[PDB]
Amino acid sequence: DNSRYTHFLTQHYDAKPQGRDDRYCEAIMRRRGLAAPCKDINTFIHGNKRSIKAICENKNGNPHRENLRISKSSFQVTTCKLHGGAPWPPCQYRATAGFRNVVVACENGLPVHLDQSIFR
Repeated sequence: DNSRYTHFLTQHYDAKPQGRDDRYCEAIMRRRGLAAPCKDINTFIHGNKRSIKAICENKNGNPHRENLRISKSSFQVTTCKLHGGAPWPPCQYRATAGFRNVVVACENGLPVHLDQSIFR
């Protein structure tokens, strides 16, 4: 039942952004249904779905600490940090774009969970 891989996709994947700023985060967080109530922190990965799917293999992946997997290649990622202590909307965010490895959990060769803690 790959409905957790799709869920991952929805939360932590945006192929080809363009904008990667406040305006971006503030919009995408709402569109992906994470802005009611507002998620304190969330990161999106950009580029190939292939590259991310390949973290579960040894093609682009290693085993990480406690039954996780870390990418070999670094990814173009954008971290949306919620501004203010407001649990409910408006959700205003500060974007943090970067290039770095990603750590996920794979089930049936598909990533389902993204270790958010590594960002902040």
